[PDB]
Amino acid sequence: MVRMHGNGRGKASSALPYRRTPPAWLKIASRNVVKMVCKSSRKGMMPSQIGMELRDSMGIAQVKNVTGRKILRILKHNGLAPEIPEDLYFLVKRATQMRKHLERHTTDRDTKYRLILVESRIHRLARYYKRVKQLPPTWKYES
Amino acid sequence: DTINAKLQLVMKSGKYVLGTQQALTTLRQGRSKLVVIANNCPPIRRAEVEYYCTLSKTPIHHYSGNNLDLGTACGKHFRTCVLSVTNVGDSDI
Amino acid sequence: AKRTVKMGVMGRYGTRYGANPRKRAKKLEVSQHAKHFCSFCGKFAFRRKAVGIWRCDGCSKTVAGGAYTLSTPNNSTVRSTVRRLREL
RNA sequence: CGGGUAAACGGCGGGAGUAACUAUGACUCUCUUAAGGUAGCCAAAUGCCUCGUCUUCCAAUUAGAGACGCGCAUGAAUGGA
RNA sequence: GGAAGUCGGCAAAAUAGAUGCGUAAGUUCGCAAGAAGCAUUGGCUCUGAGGGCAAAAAUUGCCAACUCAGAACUGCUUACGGCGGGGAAUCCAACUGUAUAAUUAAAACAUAGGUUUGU
RNA sequence: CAUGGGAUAACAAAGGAGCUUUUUAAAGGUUGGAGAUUAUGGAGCUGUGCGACAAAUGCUUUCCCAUCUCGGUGUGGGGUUUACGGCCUCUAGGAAUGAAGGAGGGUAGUUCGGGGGAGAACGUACUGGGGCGUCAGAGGUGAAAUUCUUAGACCGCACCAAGACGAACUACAGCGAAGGCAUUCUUCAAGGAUACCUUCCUCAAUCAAGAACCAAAGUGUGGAGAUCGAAGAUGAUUAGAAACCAUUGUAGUCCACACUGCAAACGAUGACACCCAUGAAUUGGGGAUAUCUUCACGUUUUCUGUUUUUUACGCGAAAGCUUUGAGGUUACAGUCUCAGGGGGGAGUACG
RNA sequence: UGCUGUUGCUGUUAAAGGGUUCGUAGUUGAACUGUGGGCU
RNA sequence: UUACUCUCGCGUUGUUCGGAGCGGGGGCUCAAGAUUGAAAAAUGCAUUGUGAGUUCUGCGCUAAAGCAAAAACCUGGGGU
Ligand SMILES: [K+]
Ligand SMILES: [K+]
Ligand SMILES: [K+]
Ligand SMILES: [K+]
Ligand SMILES: [K+]
Ligand SMILES: [Mg+2]
Ligand SMILES: [Mg+2]
Ligand SMILES: [Mg+2]
Ligand SMILES: [Mg+2]
Ligand SMILES: [Mg+2]
Ligand SMILES: [Mg+2]
Ligand SMILES: [Mg+2]
Ligand SMILES: [Mg+2]
Ligand SMILES: [Mg+2]
Ligand SMILES: [Mg+2]
Ligand SMILES: [Mg+2]
Ligand SMILES: [Mg+2]
Ligand SMILES: [Mg+2]
Ligand SMILES: [Mg+2]
Ligand SMILES: [Mg+2]
Ligand SMILES: [Mg+2]
Ligand SMILES: [Mg+2]
Ligand SMILES: [Mg+2]
Ligand SMILES: [Mg+2]
Ligand SMILES: [Mg+2]
Ligand SMILES: [Mg+2]
Ligand SMILES: [Mg+2]
Ligand SMILES: [Mg+2]
Ligand SMILES: [Mg+2]
Ligand SMILES: [Mg+2]
Ligand SMILES: [Mg+2]
Ligand SMILES: [Mg+2]
Ligand SMILES: [Mg+2]
Ligand SMILES: [Mg+2]
Ligand SMILES: [Mg+2]
Ligand SMILES: [Mg+2]
Ligand SMILES: [Mg+2]
Ligand SMILES: [Mg+2]
Ligand SMILES: [Mg+2]
Ligand SMILES: [Mg+2]
Ligand SMILES: [Mg+2]
Ligand SMILES: [Mg+2]
Ligand code: NA
Ligand code: NA
Ligand code: NA
Ligand SMILES: [Zn+2]
Repeated sequence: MVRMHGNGRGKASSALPYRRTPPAWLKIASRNVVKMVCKSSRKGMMPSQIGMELRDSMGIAQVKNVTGRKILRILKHNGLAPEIPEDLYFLVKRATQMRKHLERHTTDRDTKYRLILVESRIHRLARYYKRVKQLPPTWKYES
Repeated sequence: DTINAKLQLVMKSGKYVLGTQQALTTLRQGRSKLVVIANNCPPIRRAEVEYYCTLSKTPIHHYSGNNLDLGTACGKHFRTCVLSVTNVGDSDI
Repeated sequence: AKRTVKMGVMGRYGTRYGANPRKRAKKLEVSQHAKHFCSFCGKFAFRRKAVGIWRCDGCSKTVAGGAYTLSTPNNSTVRSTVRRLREL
């Protein structure tokens, strides 16, 4: 979004605290936190969205600091991880919508240029996931 | 779209059936919970399906794409004109 | 392997009728023998029978339009104009 | 009477002077038309003089080919290459 | 001996099937191309490959019709019929086609392509 | 070739839920030597019980099934602890470096902007055309002439047609990878910045080969043809003028699809990363705390990202550059890549 | 002859940054598992 | 009929087919043949098995060229 494929140089991001201990006023047991994570997944939420629900309305700043494990690790233990990784899923969805737009507007050359960048990003990402065996070999992206 | 998100939840968690003939069988029984029809449906076939839904008081949704789009939205590689979901699991609708 | 470099279907003409006239006829020749998408049903099964006459293998439906293609570009504009005027 | 139109029929120039050897004239005057043949091509199925001049082909070629061009009388849909 | 004949290679001679290898300039990339050119071919006695139907059946029996390839031996007097000679260039017409029944088949006509006129 | 050392590195593997020990008891399944036959036992194989000790993650667990003031401490005060029940199930399941002022993804203001595509309309102006009036000139230049005009030019008013183009506001301002991009409304897919105690965990930087885009002029096929205008025509000027000036005018200039791949395509300055003095501004987002209107604007101070300007070290042959380097270099080493080697012949010849 | 430059050249104007991006070989690539202790 | 889940399956010499319903089990129907008999031995003259050819038939039905019509007959919708 910033550096690869473009000239952006933005710095906006979050900064985790030095003190990794949950506050005293938080009185939720670790078992119940794990239950809420798995419940939201069956409802259809992605790991990024799950962590924001707990942050916004439950007082849980970091799931790892309460339970000892990350959100995606919890889903893998319960057999709830997505078939393909989340960031690869969103990039494929974006490219599909670009291609559907382009089949009517054949002269939108700016969109055609952006489609080249997104598909290069997909192929780089797929190569990494195949090396660490998060994707099957011979997985291929089809335009 | 919101309808496509729910179809994916049903496709992985619930139970469904594809095709006009099998959907009508579920409507003759009482197992159907929702019927989805593509906009590319023959007018006489659509009128017959809607009549069955009215008699059995089954909610019906008019999909915004054709039978090609409906099949793709279910993860299939073929065309489907009518879809009937007998079991909805972990989904609102 | 590939059997010709430049002229695919015009190879039946040998060396006769000139490069540019062959080239111009090739674009329309390819179009009139391809399978076009059918809005009714959902298949790529529209084939031209005679000039301006198209029949669907799946639908078994007959449509009138286009000498060498199913829909002319001028027809697409006219449909949008008529729909807009009706909605007024 | 006054306008338009050449992928309508058709048409598309002469004289003398001039550069540090000579030759030739980039240059300069002069008479003249509706316009004065542009790009190309040639002794060509179109050149009278003519068996033109040079090269190649042969022991020997009024024949063939490649060049040159003041072209009796080449030349652009009377279509040129 | 080999076009010296003749206006002019007219007429005649010449090439020749099939199979393997090989094939230039030029080009509208389709061709040119059977370009050019080299080699083999008989008879006889054998060997291998290519199938159908029934009961690690990766096994057993029965059976039909032809083709191709390889080897040994043994011959030629090069021996029915039928069957392209080839190459380097110039002029004209783009090409298939038409056409003076009874002296002219062409560079003539037509053609696709291009332009103009009337409505 | 042998061998000692382990700081800096390289190769390979993995992608983290494909992840107890011991002690007793019981049950079955070498005979003198050489050649045969058999049996008793070791050892190990399972399934029973037994004793003893651990465990890096609590089985006096979890889960739903239900049914009903004192004491110790520090200096008379401070701070520390203290002053519905029962039941039946189920039960590999908490032990994993951290989240780069490196990359990717998410959510939000339904954010920001002459960014891109599509469709409807709007605005004056140039040209032309009729409708209403008028009458002798109008146009053009340094001065004139080609040119138009009593068959009514030029000029005046309201209109009609068609094709281009969006003045003033417009700025050392914004958006875009570059080429480029200014009227309004509706519509489609994008892009960057900011905010975050969201997710992930090395996925990165730069490049032969290969691919996509690329002003104007030019090419092909369809449209269109108002304005301007290569070629050409006609007036002038001039010794001459094929030119500069004037009146015209073909191809073009505009649109769709397909080619071409060149520019003083320039900041004449390759990409990524670090450090670096000062003062006023400016565009977008956010945080903290006197002005106007009825939520917007604006004040003061911080902050991240953008295009710049003025007056430091240092550098340079100089002109000049300077947080935006051409600085941090003979005190010569962060990483990758492109090009040059006196002037011509020449970006020519051949392939 | 530091006018072939690994040591060790130049590329704003002297000769010389590719029109702009994507991208495969290739070259290059962030931190972390580690202070031994006691005696005269 | 979770048949196409993540290389889906059936089929031709051949240019393709399927949730608008593939493949498998069981059936209905059409076309062309085969077999059993009557005719027919009472006739004719004095035998039943494979390969090659052969347009009836089946494989359902180039083009800016897309392949005559009517009589006669057949079936149905209504009504009686
Ligand atoms: K990170
Ligand atoms: K007027
Ligand atoms: K008037
Ligand atoms: K602000
Ligand atoms: K600000
Ligand atoms: Mg001439
Ligand atoms: Mg001549
Ligand atoms: Mg001779
Ligand atoms: Mg000659
Ligand atoms: Mg002419
Ligand atoms: Mg002539
Ligand atoms: Mg001889
Ligand atoms: Mg003689
Ligand atoms: Mg002869
Ligand atoms: Mg060749
Ligand atoms: Mg031969
Ligand atoms: Mg030849
Ligand atoms: Mg001819
Ligand atoms: Mg013929
Ligand atoms: Mg002929
Ligand atoms: Mg005759
Ligand atoms: Mg002719
Ligand atoms: Mg022609
Ligand atoms: Mg005047
Ligand atoms: Mg404006
Ligand atoms: Mg242009
Ligand atoms: Mg054009
Ligand atoms: Mg044109
Ligand atoms: Mg003009
Ligand atoms: Mg002019
Ligand atoms: Mg003059
Ligand atoms: Mg510049
Ligand atoms: Mg440059
Ligand atoms: Mg901004
Ligand atoms: Mg400054
Ligand atoms: Mg150095
Ligand atoms: Mg030295
Ligand atoms: Mg030097
Ligand atoms: Mg220079
Ligand atoms: Mg540059
Ligand atoms: Mg390191
Ligand atoms: Mg299937
Ligand atoms: Na003609
Ligand atoms: Na006017
Ligand atoms: Na014009
Ligand atoms: Zn159809």
